[PDB]
Amino acid sequence: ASEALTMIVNLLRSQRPLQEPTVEQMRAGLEAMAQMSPLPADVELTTVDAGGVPGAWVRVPESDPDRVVLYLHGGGYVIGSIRTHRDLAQRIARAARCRVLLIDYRLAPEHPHPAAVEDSTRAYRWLLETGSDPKRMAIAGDSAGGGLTVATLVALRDAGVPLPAAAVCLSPWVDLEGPLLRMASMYLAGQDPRTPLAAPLYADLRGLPPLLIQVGTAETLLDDSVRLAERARAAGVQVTLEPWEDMIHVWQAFAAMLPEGQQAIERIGEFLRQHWQ
Ligand SMILES: O=C(O)c1ccccc1C1c2ccc(O)cc2Oc2cc(O)ccc21
Ligand SMILES: O=C(O)c1ccccc1C1c2ccc(O)cc2Oc2cc(O)ccc21
Repeated sequence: ASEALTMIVNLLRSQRPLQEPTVEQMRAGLEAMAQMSPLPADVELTTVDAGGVPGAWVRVPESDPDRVVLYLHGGGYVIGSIRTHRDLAQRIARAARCRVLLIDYRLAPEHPHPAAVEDSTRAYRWLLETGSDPKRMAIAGDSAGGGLTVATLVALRDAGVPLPAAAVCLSPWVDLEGPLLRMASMYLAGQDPRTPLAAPLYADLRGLPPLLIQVGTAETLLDDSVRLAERARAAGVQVTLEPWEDMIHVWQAFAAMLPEGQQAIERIGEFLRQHWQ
């Protein structure tokens, strides 16, 4: 609805994806677009070994150090890094007044399912080991990271690990079968595309903590979020589904230039601070 949206949409077209790019071109591409994004000078970054998963603490002046979001970046389980999602991480840290742990979870096709879930559960387990309180923790992720957020909560529940206070899905990708089909292939490596921890639309969602789903009405993954909300609510999960009118896929990533992007992130901050008390 804002004019900034039309400017974002034109920019995404202007980066014409005509030739089908290799995985390496896609990684280097996304890594370059992210280095052009300025990181505010009050953002403190600390690299860490999160129990055998490489990670980075994102901290800002107003971060409460006892509140933690484990943030799982999207990129079709193929693309993305601790560098590509630092701006989203630093904005969630401000709005939610918390530390964010970004993790460099193993990517396909080099490391197929269930490697991503093994890394996300391990990093969560490591936060507990090192003194983080589940009632002051959340898991959040965008697109593939949004599906991995759900897969992680299921895998943790099934292993008897204490679940966090809340979770946040930004335009989650939870149905691997329906561009993203090829990234689905690379993640699955022959496995059934309704594998519960790969496609958590088929997972048992009972006992998950309060779940915020932010999705745009102008995105092909609208139905993933709607079906997720239905399955979660049928399983007795406290779901908040926010469909944002006319918003595109992970519009929150454009928060620097899109008022709806910064508004969505302030809402993420509110949801988290509400469930932390
Ligand atoms: O969607 C993608 O796979 C992709 C591919 C190349 C560059 C950037 C992206 C996007 C992207 C990658 C990772 C991620 O976690 C989120 C993400 O979000 C978007 C959103 C867009 O509207 C527009 C594009 C992307
Ligand atoms: O959330 C948990 O800590 C958890 C994790 C795995 C299995 C069961 C639980 C729950 C749980 C564990 C111990 C306990 O003393 C209370 C408890 O309560 C709940 C309540 C839920 O809504 C949903 C889940 C749990």
